[PDB]
Amino acid sequence: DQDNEIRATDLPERFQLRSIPVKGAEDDELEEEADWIYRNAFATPTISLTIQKIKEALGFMRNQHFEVPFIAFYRKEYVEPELHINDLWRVWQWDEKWTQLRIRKENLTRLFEKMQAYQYEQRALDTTDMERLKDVQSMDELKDVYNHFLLYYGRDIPKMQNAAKASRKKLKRGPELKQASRR
Amino acid sequence: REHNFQPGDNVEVCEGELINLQGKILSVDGNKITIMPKHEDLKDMLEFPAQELRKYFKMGDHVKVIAGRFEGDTGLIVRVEENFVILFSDLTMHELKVLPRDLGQHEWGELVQLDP
Amino acid sequence: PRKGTHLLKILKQNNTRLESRTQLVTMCHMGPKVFMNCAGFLKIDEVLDGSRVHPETYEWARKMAVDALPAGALEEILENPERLKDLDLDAFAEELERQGYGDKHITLYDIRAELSCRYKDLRTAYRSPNTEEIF
Amino acid sequence: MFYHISLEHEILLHPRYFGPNLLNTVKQKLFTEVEGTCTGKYGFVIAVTTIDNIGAGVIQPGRGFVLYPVKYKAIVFRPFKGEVVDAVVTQVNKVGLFTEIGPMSCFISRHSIPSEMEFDPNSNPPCYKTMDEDIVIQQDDEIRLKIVGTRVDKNDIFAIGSLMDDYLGLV
Amino acid sequence: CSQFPTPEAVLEGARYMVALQIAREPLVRQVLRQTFQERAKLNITPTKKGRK
Amino acid sequence: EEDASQLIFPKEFETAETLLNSEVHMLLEHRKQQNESAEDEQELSEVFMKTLNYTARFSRFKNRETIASVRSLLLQKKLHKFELACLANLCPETAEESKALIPSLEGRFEDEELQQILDDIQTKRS
Repeated sequence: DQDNEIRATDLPERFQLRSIPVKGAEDDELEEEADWIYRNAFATPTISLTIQKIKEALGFMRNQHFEVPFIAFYRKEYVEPELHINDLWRVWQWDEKWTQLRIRKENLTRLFEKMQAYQYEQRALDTTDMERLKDVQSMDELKDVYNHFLLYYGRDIPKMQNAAKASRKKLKRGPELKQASRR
Repeated sequence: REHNFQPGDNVEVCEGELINLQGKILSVDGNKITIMPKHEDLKDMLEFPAQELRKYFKMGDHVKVIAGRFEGDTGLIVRVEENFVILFSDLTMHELKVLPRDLGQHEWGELVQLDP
Repeated sequence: PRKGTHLLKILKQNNTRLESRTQLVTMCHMGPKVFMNCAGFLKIDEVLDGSRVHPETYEWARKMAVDALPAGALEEILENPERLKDLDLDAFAEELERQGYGDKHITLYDIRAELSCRYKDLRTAYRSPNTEEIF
Repeated sequence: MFYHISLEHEILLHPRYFGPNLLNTVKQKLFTEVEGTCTGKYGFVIAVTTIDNIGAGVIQPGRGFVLYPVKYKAIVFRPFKGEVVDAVVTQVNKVGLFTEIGPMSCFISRHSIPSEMEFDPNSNPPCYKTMDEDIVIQQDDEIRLKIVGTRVDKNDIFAIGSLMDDYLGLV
Repeated sequence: CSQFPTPEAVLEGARYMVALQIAREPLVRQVLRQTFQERAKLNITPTKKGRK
Repeated sequence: EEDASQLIFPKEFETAETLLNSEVHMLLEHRKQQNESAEDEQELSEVFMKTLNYTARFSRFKNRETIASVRSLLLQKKLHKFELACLANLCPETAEESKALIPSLEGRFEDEELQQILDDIQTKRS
């Protein structure tokens, strides 16, 4: 039973339930996190209703593996007075959003890389690959870069993927289901 | 171990000489079960003790849970595994794992408040 | 749920109360990091075990107990605080640079408050409902 | 799939409705009585296109009502196991995709979409994607799905779809 | 072509092409999204049902 | 026992005549237009509305003559009235795809002839 392997490990029970698994930091991507969370999670809303502290709180969550209440109660000096218990929960929530954003950006980068290889084998991707994939600072504009890619290359993704599935079968000579016409 | 078999059930023989034979239950008499084998080549009725049969289902069948943790709930089978069938409860719309072996506070018209 | 039910199942099966927080890692199979996280939040009706000071903090609590004049010191201090004003945040902050490695001044604040009264409830005192609430 | 079929219905008409406009009143009662209805036998009756003939009104003995057996041709949507039909994804959830095929609501369970697909609970809106993000399906996307099962309800039909075959999926 | 049998039809198709390319450009979307964030009006009217 | 993949349908439905999404769109729009002209205080059902706009999203053809033409040029072949409708609704591009969607087509035609049929249908799309 999954409860047995989940209960056996050394991490908090809520950490295994979380969709995004907790992974260590590198201090540079963590600096980018503290900046990103401050600019997106502590910015003016549309309807009528510290970075150092966030950096330390995130360091506790990703490297020390401390839960929000532990950080609040036993690590007050590091987060207070600019971060309170609810702010720590908000940071712990935004950690998921940041991880998904970064993973999405990476997956799309690898997709663009494959598209360049495909076009070289057969407009083109010259500067937009580095420029736009690195520029994305939010999920909203991420979708823009995805749909922009699909406008030109959306016709060829099925061709490329069906060719990759055939390539795998030929190499042997997974769910290798072909893809729709997408017209 | 008294079985949940009822006429109309699809079953597969799980033990004995006729293993993997599929048929439909016709009658249930204690722990004796009469089934109609499902083959163009076999039309005659067969009787098996209830220990020797197991229910079986295919994806897309519509079924009702008649025992255990969710008894009374119903839904469509979305996937079948040798260990269990996973079905999508029609109205509460949840995935719900179940064993193949299992498939007054108010009165009708009563007035209830809901929100204040 | 997973870790808790396991912990309770063990404690139940053994038929014994937790004499001390160290008993968690000794008797149960919980890892150091979960112990680090929860040990502060688990009460025990070794006298410090029934208070908010964390096991890592026990050395500091013992130090304050000795300076306040160490089970014999603690028990007397727990009955009544000999001197509330005795500690000096500048002295602790200065020694922390070589013994603790950090600006723990608020932690000392909380240790003092804890030694004053073990596990003082922070909820606001109960009050009869206001006429508006009653309505 | 949509079909054009001859169907029959027997409508009970209250004596007060007799008189000159009688038959047009039958025509009008028929439309309101079968259009939009749904049955496991024929599917959803989308619209009555024409009325073939109104049978002779048999006056029921004892009660004044005369019943008219009327034959008509209607546009009917009948799903089947094995169908491959275009569907619009209306809501994406942690447990499959909720989509609509014409009037028929349909569901694609998480267990019947390719292994690569995974749910993204925080996208705007939430969506399913592969590990390469090559195909991302969300609300209002068009999906060719294959119906593998169906359940019939009172004036409703619900179907369960799949994306497991070779040419199903997005658009 | 048979998909656009006249200069008028071919020109509308070209307009569609340009319209898509403009509407999908991340830069145009970024500036227009910013425009909707700062200067956006909400209009409401009741339906034939909501009137009652 | 019912499965469209192998062309097995109930006796009650076998005698039915299929309709293309464009065809139904023309019928249903005629119906709504007739609803407006001969105005009477009568209402259109949700099933009709969500079928009209759905058919509008998947109406591969718009010109009334393009529907009759794709239907006639297709029925000139030996397809079942089921394949007649789903190949005009789905508009498969490669013959291999058409056979994947409708397995009944396997061995029914040679791939190059089938591709010819699909190419013809695709040129008719509007």
